[PDB]
Amino acid sequence: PLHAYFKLPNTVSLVAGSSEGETPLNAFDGALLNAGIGNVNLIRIS
Amino acid sequence: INPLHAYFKLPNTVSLVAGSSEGETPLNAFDGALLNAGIGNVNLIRIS
Amino acid sequence: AEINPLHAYFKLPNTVSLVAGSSEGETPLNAFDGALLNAGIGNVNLIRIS
Amino acid sequence: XIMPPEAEIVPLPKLPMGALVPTAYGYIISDVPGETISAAISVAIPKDKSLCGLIMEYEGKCSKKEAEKTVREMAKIGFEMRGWELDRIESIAVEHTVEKLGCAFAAAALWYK
Amino acid sequence: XIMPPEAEIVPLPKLPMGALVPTAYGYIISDVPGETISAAISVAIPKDKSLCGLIMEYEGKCSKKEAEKTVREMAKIGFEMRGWELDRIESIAVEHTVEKLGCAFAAAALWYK
Amino acid sequence: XIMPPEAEIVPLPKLPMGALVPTAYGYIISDVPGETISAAISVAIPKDKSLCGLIMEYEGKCSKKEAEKTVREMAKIGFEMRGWELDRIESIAVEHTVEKLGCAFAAAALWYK
Ligand SMILES: N=C(N)NCCCCN
Ligand SMILES: N=C(N)NCCCCN
Ligand SMILES: N=C(N)NCCCCN
Repeated sequence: PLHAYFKLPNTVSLVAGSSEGETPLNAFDGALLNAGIGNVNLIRIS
Repeated sequence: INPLHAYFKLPNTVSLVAGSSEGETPLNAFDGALLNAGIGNVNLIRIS
Repeated sequence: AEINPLHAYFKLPNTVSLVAGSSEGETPLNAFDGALLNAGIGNVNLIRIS
Repeated sequence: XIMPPEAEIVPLPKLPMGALVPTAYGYIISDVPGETISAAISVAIPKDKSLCGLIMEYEGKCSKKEAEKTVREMAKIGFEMRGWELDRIESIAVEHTVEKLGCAFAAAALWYK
Repeated sequence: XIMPPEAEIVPLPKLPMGALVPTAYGYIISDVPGETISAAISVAIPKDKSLCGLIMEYEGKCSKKEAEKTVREMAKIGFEMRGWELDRIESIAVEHTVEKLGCAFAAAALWYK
Repeated sequence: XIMPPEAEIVPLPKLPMGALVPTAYGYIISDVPGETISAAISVAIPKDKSLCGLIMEYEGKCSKKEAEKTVREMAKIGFEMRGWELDRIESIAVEHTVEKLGCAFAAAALWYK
């Protein structure tokens, strides 16, 4: 589109993963990678 | 001139809401409080 | 130009800046607020990324 | 949090379900029967309209009254640290007496005209 | 959380690296050797398509089956509180047995098709 | 977190008040007089610019130097886990000696140029 239209998310994907790590943050990063979403910025929703 | 692409810019309104609720689990109580506040059906992006 | 990164999902940030700060405060939030100002990022809305 | 300059405090708009709403909030959850918990939110508006508004949040085991008094003062302090003139402080609070498991919550939602 | 009305549950899309993805997630980290930890996510889908879906998160020192069972019940409860007719619940769970330091993570990533 | 591919490290630009800024950060608050608290942030930059960078954060009751050292090791580990070639690591740290109630904060703010 030549004019970007505002829109709400239209897809939801369920992923899960686990991992060992040297520190809590590295273990978390590992779990994200194992889940297939380790290289994107997660904006946590609540 | 009527502004276009307003939603892609910075928010221009602020609304104060509040609520409380009982719940079977902490998350369900939180969900209930949001509902009691009027914002239970939108995604909250916590800003700090 | 203004931009809401939550809405303009197709436009990714192309810059990164390291900042740090510290501060005393009357409440935990006020101390946090003062540390952001000391860091130079006190009057913006931080969307925490994880 | 921060209310952008020239933004207005308005009643909650009809929000599209599922919208990603930037929100500053405070909440408290308690499983202690009979315990009173509260949450409050305040927004300090500057006299100088080119400046931004400051949003503060509070939560605790106190009454609605104390929670609102505390959060209004926190917003004032924020302005004091900045050296900004105050127009007024707007706020709301809520309290809840736990029966089994309860949550008190207060927020400032940012949206569009 | 909240799945926007008419959004579809699809397998994870190819996301640009560094993209800011709105995500509802639950996670747990433990440094206790031999301890089993789990995380789960559920999405309650409404029968009325004009309504939104509800996303719940759960994490704890339990098995994958217990976590999935708990998170699905939480989603059910969400619909009952709203008084909405429930179509079905989709969910995913994972468990991890800590060797030295581990993390179990489950998420619902919202994106654009 | 994640620094998008090809993003440049620059000193913090002038940000519009109220701006919604994607930020990775670490902070710690303490009300113990005399206690030293620190926060640190690191960004691991890849040799291959088509790859993304990794942002790590840390906070604790330790010195500025130990915080930075810890956060730098964490970023190194993240690259080793991915098996990516690491170009270098940029980092910042700050320490605070509590008087009554203090906060130490370090962040990596993602913006536009
Ligand atoms: N890979 C991620 N998106 N996150 C893992 C590290 C998180 C540091 N804030
Ligand atoms: N209704 C909301 N937006 N939030 C409450 C439930 C959040 C579950 N992650
Ligand atoms: N002013 C900030 N950016 N942060 C301090 C307040 C954060 C919670 N409303």
